[PDB]
Amino acid sequence: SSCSSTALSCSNSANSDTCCSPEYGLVVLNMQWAPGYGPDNAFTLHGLWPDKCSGAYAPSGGCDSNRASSSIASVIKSKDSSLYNSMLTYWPSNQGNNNVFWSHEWSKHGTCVSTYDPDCYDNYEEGEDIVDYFQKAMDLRSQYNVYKAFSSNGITPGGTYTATEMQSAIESYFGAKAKIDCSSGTLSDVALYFYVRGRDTYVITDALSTGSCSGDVEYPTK
Repeated sequence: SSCSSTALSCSNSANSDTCCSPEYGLVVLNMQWAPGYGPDNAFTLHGLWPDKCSGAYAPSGGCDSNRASSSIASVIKSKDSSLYNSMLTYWPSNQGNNNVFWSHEWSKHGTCVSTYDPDCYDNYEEGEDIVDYFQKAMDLRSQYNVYKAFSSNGITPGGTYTATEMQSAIESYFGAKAKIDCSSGTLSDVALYFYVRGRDTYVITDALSTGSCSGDVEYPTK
């Protein structure tokens, strides 16, 4: 009875049961501002990537080949219609091929979250782990609203802002530095770094890099 909840990944208190404390203890939530994809008032998801505590990446081919998949859109569609519909809105592939995008994120990163290993479920049915993972990430993109962090500090779409004011809004709103990346001086992605308390309560921590945005950054309308 229990999954030891004060356990914090990357600390002297992580319990060795990889079903109750993630093996890749440092996780980054990568969200992007792609014009033409998702709501006007929201960053959409790129992925939830588990990393080593030193920030080193996990195996580039994922961590469970037997669990890799190139059919993630029909697996989610059949296990959960609502989760499939939310993903079309909040996790669109900015390259017009959702199934290849979601299959890559599941295979390379999803297999590396040990709390969703099938041996952790006391009564497992196929596809349980996949839905837990896509749902945990969607929830985090919702709960960590970067668009609200910027607007509340007067940074809205369709303006030129300084990278410096952008970091203060993320820093003051969430209490941690994020990795803000630009492409040709236009904002493109924002990533938030985390630690896990117990099985899956994310605790934010400072990004291990402030990112490529520097100077005046354009924040376009979607």
